[PDB]
Amino acid sequence: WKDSPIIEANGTLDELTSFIGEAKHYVDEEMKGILEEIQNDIYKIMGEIGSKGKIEGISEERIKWLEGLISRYEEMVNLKSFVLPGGTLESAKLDVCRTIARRAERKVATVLREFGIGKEALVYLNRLSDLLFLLARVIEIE
Amino acid sequence: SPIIEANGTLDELTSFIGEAKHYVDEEMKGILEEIQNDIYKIMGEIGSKGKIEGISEERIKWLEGLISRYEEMVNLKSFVLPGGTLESAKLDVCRTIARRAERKVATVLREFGIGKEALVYLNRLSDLLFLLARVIEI
Amino acid sequence: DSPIIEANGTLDELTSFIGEAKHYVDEEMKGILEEIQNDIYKIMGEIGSKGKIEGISEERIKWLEGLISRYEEMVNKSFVLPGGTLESAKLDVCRTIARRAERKVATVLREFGIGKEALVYLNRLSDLLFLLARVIEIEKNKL
Ligand SMILES: [Mg+2]
Ligand SMILES: [Mg+2]
Repeated sequence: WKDSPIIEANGTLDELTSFIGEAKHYVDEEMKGILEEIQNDIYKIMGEIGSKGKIEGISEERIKWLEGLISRYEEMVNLKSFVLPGGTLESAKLDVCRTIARRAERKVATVLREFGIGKEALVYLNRLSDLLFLLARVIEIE
Repeated sequence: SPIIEANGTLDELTSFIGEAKHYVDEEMKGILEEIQNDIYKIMGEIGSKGKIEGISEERIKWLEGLISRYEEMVNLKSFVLPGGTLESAKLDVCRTIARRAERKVATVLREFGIGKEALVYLNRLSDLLFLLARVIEI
Repeated sequence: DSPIIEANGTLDELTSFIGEAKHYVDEEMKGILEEIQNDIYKIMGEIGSKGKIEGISEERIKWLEGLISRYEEMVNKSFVLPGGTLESAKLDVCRTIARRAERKVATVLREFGIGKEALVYLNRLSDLLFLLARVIEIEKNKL
């Protein structure tokens, strides 16, 4: 039963990358590239969690990468306080991914809590939902 | 914990509805958008732990009105496999997430005493989503 | 009854996602997915009735294993990112939901003693969905 945090976390991360895998077919080339890099990061996070630390996880640089994109897109979005999900068919895909990332953050927080692993992964997922939110808004603007 | 899980699931619900609304007809799209508005109201109350006002009884009556309307259009409801059509499948997905949201809010109500109306709304919402899906297939 | 309620809710989510995904695959795969929906319907009946209603037969599991063996000859599985194509992405999504369902049913078997065959079916179902996703990508690459 002690592995539940591990199994639940990876199951949710798997759901996350699979939904991102679907969403990437609804965005432009640049955004698809960003989303595939994120799938790469999730792959690394799952490796660490699934191996209970035996396999290296993500770098701190991956967190800064997200933050850089967040700063960039934040500049393009005016209204961010009162918006309902899915302004467009395409942005709806990103909002769905956004909600899964938030659920993944929670599952990973638990893993860190009981195994001390996923420290960088937790912060990465926190920022990931922020970025997915902005990407959805940008798609609606563009 | 219950508060976080509930709003996370409600967020999931409105997001999936936000996706499904682009596959239904004009009338249903409007209905789904109003539902997103209601979910927003529900998330406000749960997320503020009661400080912010939630949905009104009128919203529940609104769903019930729609349920009554679509009920008279559906003959077969007992034995149906989800997704007869792409659009109805989208709604069936929303229906299952709504049912999950109902359970999460149920916990918030028992542990925080908030969300009584929201619980009823979500109960009726899944009934409506079921009917909308069957109507589309009809 | 939470395990029962939780399991059927997730199974309902599973067949609903499969019902959506079936509109994206070819005729042969669509038929396979609809048979899977039928199997999930049977699993839900057993769980929802706490055993009163008969569940799936061992033959259904054998059915999945047969399809798994088949596709195992076409897929050579590691180091692949989900959703190579929109179609395969839909299947990958179903695969993850199936894995969640498996866990929910495991709890039911544990606490109620029902769903033994269902647990194995769900375990194997995710393996099949994974192969179906890979096959779609492989066939697309060839062209
Ligand atoms: Mg944030
Ligand atoms: Mg009901």
